[PDB]
Amino acid sequence: IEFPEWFHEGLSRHQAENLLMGKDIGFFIIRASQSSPGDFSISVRHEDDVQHFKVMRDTKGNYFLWTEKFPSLNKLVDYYRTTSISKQKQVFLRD
Amino acid sequence: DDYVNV
Repeated sequence: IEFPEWFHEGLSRHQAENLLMGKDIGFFIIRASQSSPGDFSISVRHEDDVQHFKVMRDTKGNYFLWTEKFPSLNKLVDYYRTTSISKQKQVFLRD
Repeated sequence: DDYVNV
């Protein structure tokens, strides 16, 4: 619980894939990237696999994945609960 | 590495 425990600390990209393959579509993990220190990544169970998005940022502190921008990560997550996170399939975030 | 949105 709150702070440490809304990201899975110490988890690799492929570990996230391993965990999420055991879950249904739309389930997800937010993690600190190892490949790009100082980035956050969102791993998301799709129909047949697990795919990864990079949390994009600007100089004003906004958060984004595609084009809609948000003043927090939490707001970004909530937006992708009801708008698809994928541009090819319908994938809503669930927890 | 490879990201859906990159």
